[PDB]
Amino acid sequence: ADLVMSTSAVGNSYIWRAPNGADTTTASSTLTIVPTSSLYQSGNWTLSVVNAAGCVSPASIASAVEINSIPSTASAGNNGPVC
Amino acid sequence: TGTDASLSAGTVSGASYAWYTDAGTSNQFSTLQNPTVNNLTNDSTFYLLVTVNGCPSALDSTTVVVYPLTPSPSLPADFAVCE
Repeated sequence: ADLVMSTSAVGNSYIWRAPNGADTTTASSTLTIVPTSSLYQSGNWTLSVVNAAGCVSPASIASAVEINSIPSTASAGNNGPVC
Repeated sequence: TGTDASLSAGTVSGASYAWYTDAGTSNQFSTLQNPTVNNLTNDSTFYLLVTVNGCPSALDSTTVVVYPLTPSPSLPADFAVCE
């Protein structure tokens, strides 16, 4: 599933930091992560905001993300031929 | 010959099981530890894979032996008696 992150904070650009240190930016308050990219990471994510002067806010309190695995089917049976 | 039978894996704590219809685990048969097989008419084989924490063990092949068909019993030719 797509991983979606957002902030209510206002700024000129946003810095998003992945649990393993990967560092990307967006022009808006909403970021999405494609399951096939290097950012599809579970764990603690943080954000900082860049204003027009190029000054960067203290990082946010991390938000944990949990990416769950997909279980097996536990293939079901029946009770044999039924009269 | 002609009836149903069970297969039976040993028990490994925490393991998932998977049975496959052929070697090379190309086609999955079931996910049960003790699945059944319907309509066995001749000898066949099944392949068991056991997986723990995502790591499979060596594929375990088994054979279900099918007893051979029985002969018709033998009775005498049409006979005839008087009252």
